[PDB]
Amino acid sequence: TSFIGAIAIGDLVKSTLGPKGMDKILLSSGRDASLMVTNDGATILKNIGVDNPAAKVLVDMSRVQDDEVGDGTTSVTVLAAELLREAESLIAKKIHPQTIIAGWREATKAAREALLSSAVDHGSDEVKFRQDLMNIAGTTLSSKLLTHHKDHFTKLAVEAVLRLKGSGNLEAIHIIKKLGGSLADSYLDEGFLLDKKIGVNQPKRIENAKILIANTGMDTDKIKIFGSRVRVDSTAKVAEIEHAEKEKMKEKVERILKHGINCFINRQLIYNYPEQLFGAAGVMAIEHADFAGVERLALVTGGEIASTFDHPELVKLGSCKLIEEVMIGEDKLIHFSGVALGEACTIVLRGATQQILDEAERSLHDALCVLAQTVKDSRTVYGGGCSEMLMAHAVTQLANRTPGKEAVAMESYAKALRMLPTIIADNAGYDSADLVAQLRAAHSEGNTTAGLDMREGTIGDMAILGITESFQVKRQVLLSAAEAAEVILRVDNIIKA
Amino acid sequence: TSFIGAIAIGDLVKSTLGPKGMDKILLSSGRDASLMVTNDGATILKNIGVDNPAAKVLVDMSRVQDDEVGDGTTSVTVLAAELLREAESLIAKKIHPQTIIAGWREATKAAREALLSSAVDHGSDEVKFRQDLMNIAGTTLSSKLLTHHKDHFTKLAVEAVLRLKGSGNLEAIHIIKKLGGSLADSYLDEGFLLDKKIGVNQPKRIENAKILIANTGMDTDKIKIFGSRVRVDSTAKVAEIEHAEKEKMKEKVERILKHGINCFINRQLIYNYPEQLFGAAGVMAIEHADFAGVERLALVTGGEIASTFDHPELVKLGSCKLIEEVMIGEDKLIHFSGVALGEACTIVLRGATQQILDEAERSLHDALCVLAQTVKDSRTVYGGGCSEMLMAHAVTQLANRTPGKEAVAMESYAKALRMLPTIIADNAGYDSADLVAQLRAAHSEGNTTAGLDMREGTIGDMAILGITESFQVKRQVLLSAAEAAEVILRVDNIIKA
Amino acid sequence: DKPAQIRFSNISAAKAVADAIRTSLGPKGMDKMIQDGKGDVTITNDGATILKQMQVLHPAARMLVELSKAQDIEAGDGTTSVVIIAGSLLDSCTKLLQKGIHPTIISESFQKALEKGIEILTDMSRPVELSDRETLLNSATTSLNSKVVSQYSSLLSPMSVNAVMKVIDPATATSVDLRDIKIVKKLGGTIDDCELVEGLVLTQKVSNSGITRVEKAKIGLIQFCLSAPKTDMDNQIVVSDYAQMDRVLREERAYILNLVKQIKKTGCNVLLIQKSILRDALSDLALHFLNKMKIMVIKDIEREDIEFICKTIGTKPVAHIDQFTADMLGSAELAEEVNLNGSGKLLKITGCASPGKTVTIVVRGSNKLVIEEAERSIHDALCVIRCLVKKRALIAGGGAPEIELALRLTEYSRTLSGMESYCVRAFADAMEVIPSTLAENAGLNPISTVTELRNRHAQGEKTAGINVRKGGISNILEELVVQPLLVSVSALTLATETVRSILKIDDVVNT
Amino acid sequence: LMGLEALKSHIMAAKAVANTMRTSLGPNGLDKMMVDKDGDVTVTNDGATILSMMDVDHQIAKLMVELSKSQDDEIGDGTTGVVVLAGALLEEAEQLLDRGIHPIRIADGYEQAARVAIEHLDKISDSVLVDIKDTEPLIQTAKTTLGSKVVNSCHRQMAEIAVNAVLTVADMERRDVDFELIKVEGKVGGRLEDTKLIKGVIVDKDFSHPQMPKKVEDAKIAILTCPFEPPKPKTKHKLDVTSVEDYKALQKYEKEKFEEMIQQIKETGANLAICQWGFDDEANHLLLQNNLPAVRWVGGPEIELIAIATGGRIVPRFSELTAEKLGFAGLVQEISFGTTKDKMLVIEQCKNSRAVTIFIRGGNKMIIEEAKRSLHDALCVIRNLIRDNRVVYGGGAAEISCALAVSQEADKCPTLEQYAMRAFADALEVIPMALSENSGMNPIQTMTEVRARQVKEMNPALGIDCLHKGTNDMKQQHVIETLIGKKQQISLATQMVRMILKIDDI
Repeated sequence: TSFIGAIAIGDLVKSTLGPKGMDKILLSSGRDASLMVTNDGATILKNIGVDNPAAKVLVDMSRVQDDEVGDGTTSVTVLAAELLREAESLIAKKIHPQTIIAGWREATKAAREALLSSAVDHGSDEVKFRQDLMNIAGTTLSSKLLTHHKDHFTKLAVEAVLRLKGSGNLEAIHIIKKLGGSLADSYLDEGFLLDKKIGVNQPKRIENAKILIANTGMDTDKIKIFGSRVRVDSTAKVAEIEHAEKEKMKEKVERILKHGINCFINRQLIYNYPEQLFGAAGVMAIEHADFAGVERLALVTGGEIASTFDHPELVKLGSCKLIEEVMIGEDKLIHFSGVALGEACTIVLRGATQQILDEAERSLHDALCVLAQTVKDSRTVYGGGCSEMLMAHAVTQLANRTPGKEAVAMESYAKALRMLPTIIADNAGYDSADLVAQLRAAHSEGNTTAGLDMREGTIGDMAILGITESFQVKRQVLLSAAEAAEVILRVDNIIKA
Repeated sequence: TSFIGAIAIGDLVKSTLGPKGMDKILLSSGRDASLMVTNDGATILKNIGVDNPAAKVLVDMSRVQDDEVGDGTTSVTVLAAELLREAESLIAKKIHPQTIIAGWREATKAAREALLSSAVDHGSDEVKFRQDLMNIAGTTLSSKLLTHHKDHFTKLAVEAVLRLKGSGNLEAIHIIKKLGGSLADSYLDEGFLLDKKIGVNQPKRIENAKILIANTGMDTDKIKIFGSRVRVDSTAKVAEIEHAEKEKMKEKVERILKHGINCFINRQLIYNYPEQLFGAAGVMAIEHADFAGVERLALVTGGEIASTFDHPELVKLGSCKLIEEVMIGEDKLIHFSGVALGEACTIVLRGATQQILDEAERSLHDALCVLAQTVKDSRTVYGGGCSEMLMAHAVTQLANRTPGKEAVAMESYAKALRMLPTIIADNAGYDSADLVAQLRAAHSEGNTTAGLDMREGTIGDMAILGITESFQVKRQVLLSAAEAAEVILRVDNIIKA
Repeated sequence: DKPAQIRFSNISAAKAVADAIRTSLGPKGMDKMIQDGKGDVTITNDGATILKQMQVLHPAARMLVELSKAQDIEAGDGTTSVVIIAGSLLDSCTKLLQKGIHPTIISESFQKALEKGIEILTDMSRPVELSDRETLLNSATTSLNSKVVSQYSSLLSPMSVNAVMKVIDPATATSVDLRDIKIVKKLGGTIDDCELVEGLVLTQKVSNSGITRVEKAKIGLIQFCLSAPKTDMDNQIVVSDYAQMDRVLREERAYILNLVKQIKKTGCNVLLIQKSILRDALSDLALHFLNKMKIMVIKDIEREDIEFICKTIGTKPVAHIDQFTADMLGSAELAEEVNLNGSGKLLKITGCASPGKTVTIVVRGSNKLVIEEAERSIHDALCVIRCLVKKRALIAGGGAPEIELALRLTEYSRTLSGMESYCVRAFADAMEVIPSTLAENAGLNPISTVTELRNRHAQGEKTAGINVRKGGISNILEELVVQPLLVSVSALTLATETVRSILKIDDVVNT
Repeated sequence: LMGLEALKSHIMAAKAVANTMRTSLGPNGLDKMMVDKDGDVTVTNDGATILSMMDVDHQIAKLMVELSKSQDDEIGDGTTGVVVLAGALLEEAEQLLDRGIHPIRIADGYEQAARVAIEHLDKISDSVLVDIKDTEPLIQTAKTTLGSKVVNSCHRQMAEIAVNAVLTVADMERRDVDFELIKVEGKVGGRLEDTKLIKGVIVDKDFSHPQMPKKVEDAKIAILTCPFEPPKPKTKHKLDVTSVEDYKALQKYEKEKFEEMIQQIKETGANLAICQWGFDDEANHLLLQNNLPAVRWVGGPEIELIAIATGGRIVPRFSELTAEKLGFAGLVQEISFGTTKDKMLVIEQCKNSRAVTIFIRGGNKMIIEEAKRSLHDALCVIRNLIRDNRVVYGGGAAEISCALAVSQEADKCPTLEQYAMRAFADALEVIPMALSENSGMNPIQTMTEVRARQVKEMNPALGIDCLHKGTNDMKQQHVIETLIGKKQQISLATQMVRMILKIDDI
């Protein structure tokens, strides 16, 4: 069928594209009292109700490989939609779809080669890494309103990610959702933090932190084969419900004490009467835990992962040397002093608002990701409109050399890719056509580093401004948009059950 | 969108471009008349029904170009229509009309400069120049409906032009018409020839005639005799002119003899008695002639105006080298052999129908024109889409080079130029988009002589094939179409009363 | 096409809300009848009581309701000025998008206009120093005499000053907590008896045998079980007699003393009663036993009081018996039940140690509406004094800030360059609706009044405004009407924030 | 419909005509198409014609065109600007009346803003004036006319001919001089460069008398209208002679009438002679044998204009062949009729300044009519510049300078007229608004950029670019317009608003 849906989804995502974009408001059906305003197009794509099967398959083909790299969604979706619209114009001009597919395959190969050629290596120098990481953090943390708080995110994320120096710790990084103080400052945990209370019933500075890593926690109780003597036999003795609770507590707590561990971590909140039971028994159960905490304990101190814990050897003697708690925010938060930074980290923000912290954590997730692979990688390319328009220029150049009818499809690809910085300018309110045409002139006459400076709406020599985008995310968004546009285009008719 | 009719009235013309064109019908207005077909858009626009004032202006530009160029009025109209189509497309893109005008003017400047710097001057040569004249004239005449006897007419025309030796003269050829016969029955011959019947009374055996123009015949009962002057009176002056005029019979011989006579040429009817008197005097006077060709008589024979012999001695003699009259199959046609200007030739086409005749003389005027401004100023360009692709490539290079909003405008102008050979190929039935893509690639890699082989659809280096067009017509078509599209575009709304 | 259309629709909805609310502005005011599903009537001169109960469909209406709620929770008064600024800015936006200039430039230009406007309002205002009682009382009387609560705000203004002085030294510019200074009612009474209660007022107790007052009260924070649980039914066996349920009854009679002996080693004096869905049970047959040896039960405590008492007397929150240690105990100076000027069983806590000096005001009155009007008067008095103390330098009101700010913002747009210049000019020349609204609600020709104010602000006094209690433009009377500078700051900042958010909003989407 | 709603609809119609005219402003004006009752078409951006030729079936639009016509000669270029400024003033008055302001109040506010704008225009003055040496400054001023329309070669000759004609036709130059008499003539034919200034009148002549002295130093001219050969008052005349010797007697009578009269006329100091109708060339041969340079076929209006040029009045009969009756010339010279293919003799009358005209040629009827309007506008602007030597920088610079002045002045009054002057300010702003709308650049960005440039730097010579010279200062651009011209434009705009702002018509 015709691509009305594939361009409709792109149009509804377009105005959110990049910083200084346009917001969207999403509200629940039924006229209930619930709505939210968001700028990240990924949020709209997550919350969108895809009534068009073409739009559904487009957003699904994005989701498998767009949220992985981070922030590509607002670029891949819009580029794919513009490609589909230009190809709809082409098929209106009687250009067969397979010609367009071949032309776009070759054009994407050329654009990726041009991107690799234009990509600049920045390894082996620490200061270049520092400046590049702050620049890429600022470009990825382009979402918060407060510019000083923007810089706060930039510095915190950069210093959290750089201290690795090795293979990725993105599996171990976390951003704690605990509410703190001012909504304009950020923080990082010298030892990963939990929302668990400390001191009232458990020791403060826990030397010899055993850190048993449990999954099957006590919602109310557990069991061990002992020969229970239950007093609540039937409905005739409902008043004796408490009798078995003490046994079901002790017949596990005692054996865990013989295992040598009081540091029982589990996801499940051990209740107030069980709080009395555990506290008196001399076990410091931590009622919140996760896969991330266990794997951070593993990576930082040579530990391991466990599951279905019943047997003592099935979990590690996670001999953390000592654990304390810190006073950030309006809670008594345990703070694992033993697991020092350098191998892994966890970021915590101060601020008393969940909904702001939502966009915050989304932006830090996409950042932490791109930061992780670009440290794993070594190359980056000039961001803004410079990179995409450079690839569009390369596609235009090789398109002119193409003899086949797919030359028109190649030119259409170049125009669609050129439309992305056009949308960047349009969302920023500048004269889109003038900006994009003068950019085409500015880096078509050589001057490959020239880019569009969105901060003032003028031509900007991107070499010294420092606004750069990591090579991996650009290559991934290029290839993903190409393949998604191929998938959407190459289907001509649809049938339904 | 207010000027879509201007596009439409050139759209009904794109179906006629190229020698491999495609006809339409002029349906006669009202009843009591019959339809007739027409290949060339010159007759389409001539006496066309016009409904849009902007379309009317385009028609007037087409007529003006036809007046000052001759051939090729189809190309200017179709190019202007494509420009206006792309102009409306750009206006939809919110590009202001005056930016389009400025970019278009810059693009035409660059395209004309590139065309001039790329056109080939056949220059100082004789045998190669002979072959070049032959094939350029043949291909320029091949643009008309005629396909069989183009070569003969072109060879005769270049023979006449070589008799001119550079002195371009549209009136050196004497152009007589005669209904009936076949196109193969068309004849040229040297000198100035009359299609009347003179026989023996004014003999066809005379030398070095005194060629004059005299607009008064013996049937005019002209008053200027040796007798009484003109009077309006009946008392005693009723018909004294009838007695006086008997002196003219002898004066028409003796006055010229006193001035000096070997022969005489008169273009009007002569009464019998002076007819045998001239027969005894040795004078070859013609009964009637194409009086629009009096300038031709003055040029080829060296004759001058005699003021109807009101002042017999204020004129100088003409000259020739022989007088003759020949039976050309069915017409006993007079033959002034080798009149004072040796370049004199007389062309007759024996057309069974007058429309082939009229288009043939239009083509002959075009031939003599293009031979003039390609002999005195020898310049030609490769046709068949080669020139349009070359100037489109130049304009696209300018668009990539130039900053500002004008880049998109002139790129669209370049693609509108590209549409012209696209239209030619589409009318030819070939894979027009693929063919023009191949030609565009050939020029991009670099082939200033690459074009389309119209006999069988494929690209080819047009120098070997010998296909071409004259430089002047192509340059004027480009400039006139550009300025016509400009003057149409520079108007936003029409005011009617 | 679609983005422009949807932005136009959003603007139209916001402007419809704002212009429906426009008539009800300021002390003079004029009401509407609310279009509701019950058909009742409203004679509420204010503007907040419409939005707070407005049937809102369009998301623009909802966002304007959030605007009004945020303004009220920030500073109280001005809840209609904020929405009318929003509506006027959206009307200017309608004009600007009619000319076709882009929304993002609108947002940036409005941010610049906000910054310069905040600078202007901070400039011309009177830099009154708030450090001592005379300045506080001057600010209080200037704030109260300009409203219709003056008659009874007089006696309570010095006491509110005392409370805010307890909270912090005014040399500390940090804002006092509005929620920390809680407002309570003791049923009935006179007006003058509304008195400051240092510490907290607590809910009524049950007085089987517990003491009415105790010096150096050892307040305990109790949330844990009371009895052997009557878990699911009153009887577990044949109901001929309670043969086995006698065991749990006497286990109640034993566990009550067990918990009281667990208490006395700590010394919990009072008992905040959480509801029976959290508690196992509550009845006189055990509450009497708790009472007779000095554990007084106080009825139906709520979470706000629990948080307040935790913040004040340091008793940590409790969910079980085992934490009966001194962490859940507080040691006050004195706790008394006082019934002067009409009997009342609300307990009071006095002189306890506290990190934050929380203080409450008890409210009295012959009628319930009088008590609640006194509560709202003290509430808005604390709002205005807190937004003054955290920002100083109160400003004259009555559209004078709008006139002066529009004038200097128009000249700022004059000196400013770029696309944003005309945007700021339109912002300024449309923001002047507030003085126009005062003129409309005052009977003067609104346009002529606005021109007269703008002319008088030019080449002359910048504090001149429209007087609502005498009439017309006035400059000689300095005390026309005065509001804390934060009132205008919050109005402009929240209005511009929401307007630029609306501009940022595009293509509304159902989930 | 009565009252404010009727006036609302009337403002709507005025906006309908105004925004239609809006795109035609300035040298970069976008053209308009006119199709008339006769069915002919023409492209033209000159406001005067596309109001005069335009008709709108609304009475207030008729008053629009009539009031623009009333100052047609007075204001040439402004024909677009006055209408667009009135339209913008009405568009802002629409909002003003929607706010409830009574129409005469905003009318008087517009009048007050007009006074303020005029007094602000007084503050900018240039163009020192001295008639002999003004040639260079005046051609720099006419550069505005040159660079705008289709004259790509920007002929300095047309600017020079206009300035010399205007400076010579009145010796006194101080004020309000009588430049009403001059006019420009033209016809289709040769190049636009085929122009010549005459201190007299160019006649139309047939191509008889081929090699005769078309140039003679005749101080006096024979204006004898008597028929040397049979007359034709639309009625032909007849000949009848008994014999060839009778015709020779007719020849000797013709010789009397030629040699005797023309000897007398040369005695009175004239050789060139007029004839009212020509008959045949054989009678002209006697005149050639008499070496007579003569012209004929002068029509009624033609010969009357010749009379007013030469001061002498027609002589139809023999008895009036005296020196006093014949008309003077002082000198006569001959100039090509077209480019070169035809020749014309021209009669100057330099001893009197009462007849100075300009001849121009053109390659097309559209070309010649464009030349007509362009030279008329150049003549108007040079006339209005020399009438009042004070000048202001154009290209929207003057309008926005007045916008700053009146907008800053709007705070000076307490009455309702404050919004009226603010409306006048952002309505004067339309001239760069629409002058960029019809140009390429974004309207508001450039308008506000130059508006703020006038504040960061005090010189009011800053305006939007209209020829893409790459500079926003108009002093080097020299797109300049007469100060009294700008005053007339603003005053006519204010009056043109007032004359339909106070209307509650049927």
